Amino acid sequence: MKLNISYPVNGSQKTFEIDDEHRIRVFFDKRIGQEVDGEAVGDEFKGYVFKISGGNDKQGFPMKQGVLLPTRIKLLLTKGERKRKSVRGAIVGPDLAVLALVIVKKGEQELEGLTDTTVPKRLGPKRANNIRKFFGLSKEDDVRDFVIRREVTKGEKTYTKAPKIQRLVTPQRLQRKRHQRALKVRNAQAQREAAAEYAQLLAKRL
Amino acid sequence: ARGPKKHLKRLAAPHHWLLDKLSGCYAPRPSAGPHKLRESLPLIVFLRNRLKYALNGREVKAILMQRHVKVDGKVRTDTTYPAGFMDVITLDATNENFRLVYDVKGRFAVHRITDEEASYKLGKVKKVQLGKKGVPYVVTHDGRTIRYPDPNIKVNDTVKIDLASGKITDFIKFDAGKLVYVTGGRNLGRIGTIVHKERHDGGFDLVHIKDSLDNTFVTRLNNVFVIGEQGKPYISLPKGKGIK
Amino acid sequence: VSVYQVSGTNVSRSLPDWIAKKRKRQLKNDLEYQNRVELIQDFEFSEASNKIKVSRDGQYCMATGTYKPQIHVYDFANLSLKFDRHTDAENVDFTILSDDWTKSVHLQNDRSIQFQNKGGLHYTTRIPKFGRSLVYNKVNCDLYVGASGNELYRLNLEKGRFLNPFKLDTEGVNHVSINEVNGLLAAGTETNVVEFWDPRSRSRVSKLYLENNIDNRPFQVTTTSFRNDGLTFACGTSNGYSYIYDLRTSEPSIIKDQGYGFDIKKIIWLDNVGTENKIVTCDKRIAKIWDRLDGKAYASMEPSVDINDIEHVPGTGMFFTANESIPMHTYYIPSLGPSPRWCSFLDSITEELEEKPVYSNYRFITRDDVKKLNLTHLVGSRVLRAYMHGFFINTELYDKVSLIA
Amino acid sequence: KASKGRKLNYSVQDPIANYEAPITSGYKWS
Amino acid sequence: VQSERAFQKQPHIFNNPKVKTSKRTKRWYKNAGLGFKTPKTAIEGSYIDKKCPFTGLVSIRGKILTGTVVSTKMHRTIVIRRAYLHYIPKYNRYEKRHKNVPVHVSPAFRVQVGDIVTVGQCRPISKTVRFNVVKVS
Amino acid sequence: LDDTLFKDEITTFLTENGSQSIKAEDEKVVMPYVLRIFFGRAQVPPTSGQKRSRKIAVISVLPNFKKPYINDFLSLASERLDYNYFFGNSHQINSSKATLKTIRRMTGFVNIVNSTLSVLRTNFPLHTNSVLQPLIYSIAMAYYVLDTESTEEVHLRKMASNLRQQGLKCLSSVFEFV
Amino acid sequence: GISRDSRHKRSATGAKRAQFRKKRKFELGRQPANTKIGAKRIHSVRTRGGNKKYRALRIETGNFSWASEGISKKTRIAGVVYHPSNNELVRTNTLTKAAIVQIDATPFRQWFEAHYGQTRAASAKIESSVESQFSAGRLYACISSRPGQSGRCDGYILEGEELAFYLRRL
RNA sequence: AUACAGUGAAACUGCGAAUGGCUCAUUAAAUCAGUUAUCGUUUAUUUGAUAGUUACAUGGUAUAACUGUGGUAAUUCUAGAGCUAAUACAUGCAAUCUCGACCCUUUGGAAGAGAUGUAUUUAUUAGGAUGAUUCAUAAUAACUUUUCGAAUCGCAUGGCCUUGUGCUGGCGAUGGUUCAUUCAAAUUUCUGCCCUAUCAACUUUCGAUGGUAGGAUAGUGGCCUACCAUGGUUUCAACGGGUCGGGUCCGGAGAGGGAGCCUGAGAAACG
Ligand SMILES: [Mg+2]
Ligand SMILES: [Mg+2]
Ligand SMILES: [Mg+2]
Repeated sequence: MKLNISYPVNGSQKTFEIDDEHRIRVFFDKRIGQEVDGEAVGDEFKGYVFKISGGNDKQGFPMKQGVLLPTRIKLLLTKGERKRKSVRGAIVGPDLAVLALVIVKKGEQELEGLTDTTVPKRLGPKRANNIRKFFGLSKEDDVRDFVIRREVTKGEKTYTKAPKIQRLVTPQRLQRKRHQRALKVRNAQAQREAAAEYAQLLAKRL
Repeated sequence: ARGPKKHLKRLAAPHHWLLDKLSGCYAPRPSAGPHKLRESLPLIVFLRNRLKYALNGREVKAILMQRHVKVDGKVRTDTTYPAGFMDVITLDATNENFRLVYDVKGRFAVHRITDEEASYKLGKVKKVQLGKKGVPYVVTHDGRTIRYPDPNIKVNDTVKIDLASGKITDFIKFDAGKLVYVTGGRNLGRIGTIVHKERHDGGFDLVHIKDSLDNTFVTRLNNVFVIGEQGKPYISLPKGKGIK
Repeated sequence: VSVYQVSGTNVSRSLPDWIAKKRKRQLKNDLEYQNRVELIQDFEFSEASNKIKVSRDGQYCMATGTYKPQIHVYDFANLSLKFDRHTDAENVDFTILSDDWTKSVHLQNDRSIQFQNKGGLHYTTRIPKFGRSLVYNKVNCDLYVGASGNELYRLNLEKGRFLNPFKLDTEGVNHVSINEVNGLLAAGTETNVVEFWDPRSRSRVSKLYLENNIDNRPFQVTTTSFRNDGLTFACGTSNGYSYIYDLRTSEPSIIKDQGYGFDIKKIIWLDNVGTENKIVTCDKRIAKIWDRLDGKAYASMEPSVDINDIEHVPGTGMFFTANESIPMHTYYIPSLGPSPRWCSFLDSITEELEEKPVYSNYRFITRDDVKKLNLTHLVGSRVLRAYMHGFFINTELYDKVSLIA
Repeated sequence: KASKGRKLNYSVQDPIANYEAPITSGYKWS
Repeated sequence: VQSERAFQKQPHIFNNPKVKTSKRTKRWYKNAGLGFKTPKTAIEGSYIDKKCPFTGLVSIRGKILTGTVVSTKMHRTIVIRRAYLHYIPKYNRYEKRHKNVPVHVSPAFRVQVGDIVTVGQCRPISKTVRFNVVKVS
Repeated sequence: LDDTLFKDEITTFLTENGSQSIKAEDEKVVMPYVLRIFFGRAQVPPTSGQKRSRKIAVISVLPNFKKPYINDFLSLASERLDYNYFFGNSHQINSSKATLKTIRRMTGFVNIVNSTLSVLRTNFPLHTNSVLQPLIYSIAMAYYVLDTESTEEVHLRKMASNLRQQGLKCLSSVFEFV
Repeated sequence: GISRDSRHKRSATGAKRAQFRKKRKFELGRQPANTKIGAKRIHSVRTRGGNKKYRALRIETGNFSWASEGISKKTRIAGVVYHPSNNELVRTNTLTKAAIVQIDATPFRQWFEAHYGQTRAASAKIESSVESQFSAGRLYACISSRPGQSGRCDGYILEGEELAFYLRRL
């Protein structure tokens, strides 16, 4: 079966075709969430540890956690209403076309396509506190200087694009909060004045 | 139907709008608002079929959102906003002030008024009651809930509301000899003086009204709107002074 | 012996389940949430579950709910909910006439018998007085309904005819049960007597008077059950005492005390599993397994929430229990027998299972009952091992003091 | 009295007629 | 009066067992209006009737009708008969028609067969009772 | 500790004669923690109906305790207050102690006592060191701050007037019950 | 599938009215809630409009009010003892309005001994039957809030003619 | 435009999809026409009133579009990785008013005394409006898996100064608690042109009539359950039989079969 391996720390991923049945056997009878030792799989994976994460069978039906069968079943899967759809059992078996794995720990030798390479994070922080956490900025430092900027070159033109910071403290928000509080105070004063005038009207009438 | 209606077929519309039959298949449905559906004149009809300033719905819509209209001193932007009895419509650009009062025929009259009288309106105090925190209030016929009213005010009285501030400048008690306007029944649009109010406990009261000509008629109390003291109406009346 | 909780809430008895749902979002990160295995999807009711039974064919199960009163039917071949069906009033008891789930009869609490066919509610009929239990005689197609009043109603499915109701000497029938081998019906009256009836005729073959020496208190027969051997017979009492009778002799062969003073809710005969001499006597709080000959305790199931019904999948070591909890519990005692065919790999994960384990072994006594028995002087002694608000005494020593007292 | 079924009615009821058929074998013991 | 499984009391009226000022249990009553006098037996009675128009949670509003009592067998409720004349145009003549209206009657009224009673409308008290006996003569 | 289960847990765990109540042999070890756990809840601001409900609950569970335990709880309230010097000397205030912080702690203490009196009423256990002499010292603080402080310290003065109003009310109550 | 339509009933004259229309939503009724003593379990119901209803499927605690002293305390419910409509509700510990239940007497005893300093005398005097109930440890109270609808089971401790009548009925 | 800033595919949020249209099989007070009430109820929206009781602004307890790796014959089929946001989802914070000595000044200052959300449920106390209330409203004691009481956005940059970007701010939008108003909905009072006795009994034969308690309801109500009383209509025609409504408009009913569920203010939804 094909093994779709992923290294999340680098963000890399690659597929290895397997024809020998014996590493496939050490994969057998395991369950999603268990761990296996790479060396049994092959000397290249010696020292690695793989966590199984899913896969698809020869008819294209995915695998689901929690079901203790090696055979397909029609299960009432959600995303309120839930369809009844086919799903492969969670037990690895010979009927699996592709098995997905996540590398928990690195072994001795480096894989060509997964450990050696990296894929940078596509997007960076946008909320102010997330920027602070990313750069560990102190409260006195302003995030406005440390915003991630990405360069865009179209022909001979070049410009830097940066995201809009959300939940940033600006004079406008202070102004708005001040306005809300002042509005509340003004309303209370207006009601008090009306009540006093009403009492005076009744006093005149009496 | 299984829910609210949102259309109004032309023939089913209130007759007093005078909508052209050959115009089309529907008519403007007044949106929910201060005045009931059958007793209301949407701004679209008033601007288009009555004043003729706009030639179609689109032009009325443009007029409204230019913020040239003020209903009861406030700018409104809904084409089917339901203007009704004693509602002040102000067009500052043309410098026109209109008060919606029925004529003798029973249809809303295009009644121009000066500014100083346009500053205020009248409201029949349908309900009087204590609100939360023991704050007395009055419900007028156009929906405006006025708090801290004058104690003497009771049901069926009239209150003169200053449009700018929304407060009661003065009021008129319901009593014999008072000048009254009919807002319902077959005598709609007639003006007269109260003579006797027949009281039928738990039933619909009746009021006897004598016009200037000394003709007399009887109308249900719900349809009576005190407008002032005899010979001294607090508003300008349309032409004819509600006779016949 | 080893008892594993395959499914069921694993929180403290004091902690209710609904907060665990609220904790669920917070604890999504926790690894155990991924690792936990649910055997049947949605194997759970909104608030509580009342009764649970397994179809004879062995692939389908049916259950009843509290609100909205509903009727799940689970498909073992797919480990999933097949269909949920609402009802008018909450269920008190039912049976599955057919070998599959298709054909069933449900005695609700509003005095109405509802006949559920595969498509939907077929027909609803009403018995004259409130019902308490319901049994079906396969031989005559005559459905027998216990009632609050003395008379025990008879409904004939073949003829579609109410027939002449049996008349009992006493009022109130708590459970009814039909011996398969012989057709003997046993009716559990409110008073401490069980009246036996012949179905082919309409007569009273005899009435057995239950006698408990330990406690002078009045007690009600709450459950009955005939073993497949066609000779032995079990009784429950409202005092938490389970009797095993050989029908021929009037004397109780064995009397076992559950010791919590709670009414016995069901008796199940574990003859099919192999090593036939075992029996389950299920209480509000505990379901004990013990051997019919010696009276020695074999295993105990101590769920964190009240038990309303317990069911044993035939030929296997599995047990379902309808509880007052949101989920219905599933237990698996490997020693009894193999895991069911549909749970073929349940053995594989035995080590990952919870493996829950004194409380069944001893007899529980309240503080007040200690005063009644004048055992206050032993409070703090190694004889009285205090738990919760009461004290535990050896069953033998309890029998001794009670007679003296 | 008879209302609400409190008096037992022994008429045929069509929907439940022939709901299940009796087994011809009978009791296993003779 | 406590002739039933449940204790009949005017809801939310409280008699303080600690104080015990007066033997007379507190009793609440209201005037129905329309110039209709509340009888003194209702004021000083001891019955408990949730549907009594003078001591119960019911309001008289709507039509007021009159009729002649025809039957009183039902408990606290009676059957009145109203008669009128219907005009047949084909014969240009009139024929006497009747309709039976059941009504509720409070125990504070004593009503016999044949007397003339004025009833008032009230909220639906039962499958067919929509009125309340309010004056007997 | 959980906010959602707190009300139910109190009525099930601490109610006298309750099924899950602590056993007599185990009262000594457990109750010190229970007093500390409930003490924190007593420092919630009662800004909302539910929070008001919570504050009444913590004071409403007190009578379930035995009298020696109740005395301990009052001691925990007064541990933070420093009063021994005052009665040690000729009833004189230290100017250093005269701060807003002390008054704020003082108002917290007096507020606990007024709540506790209302629940326990005549059963309230009164001890000179645990309750009374902190209470008197707090009123003693109030007069000192009000006379000594100048007018510009309006907020500190108001915290003083509040302390006096509660303090004198507290004395009026404590005589009345006991 | 419960309905409140008046069409399926017979007319006053006895005519069997015919089916006019299929069942509608604005004539809905839902399955009853058999409140029982046990760990608090409540299921919410989305009713007509934005309003919401709570079904007290199970509950063990409730606010009970001593009217004579005008006090309210939260107490545990021991069990249902008598229910005016039916007794098979009394048997299964079913909780519903007008039910007579036994509540723990602890907090009221504590409040009494605190407020009056007794286990002056004239005010402390209480009905003999209530005092006997205190000595027993449980008090008879009547549930005054609809468990099915609001979701709470508050009520009041019996007293006076209430107490005499119900004790007789017991 | 060194946080973004013009325009903007994609996606997440919000609002709407119960209007409109089309066919007439059914049914003779069933709908329906007029007429009456809701002191017996729910109501998106509009309109008008209405909440002083870490903060120079919290978390991922977070994912979409998107980057990349695959399975399958295969779909508006799919699993494994990697991101990132809110009006999405969670969490959350030094004032006013009375009585007012001193009667000091007689508007006035003022020692001191006090008092201080909303919502659910129950218990208890007080009681301007209608013919009439256990109405409106207020108070006390507790209760709540219990709320709500701006961590929001556009445009503009004024007034002060104690020059810190210190304090104080203009016009709007979107929200939110309760009441009223409007659009509605649901029940409901009375009146209402066929032939009929060769249709004289009908209901009570799984509520018929009524009381009381409960359950359900948005509520009244046999609407449904328990117990109890034996009633209710009819020769003035009950019961039964035969023969779309009203005035293009207004109403009524209906769109694989039957059973069950789902959201929403409104549907047993043409989903
Ligand atoms: Mg919508
Ligand atoms: Mg608004
Ligand atoms: Mg009722």
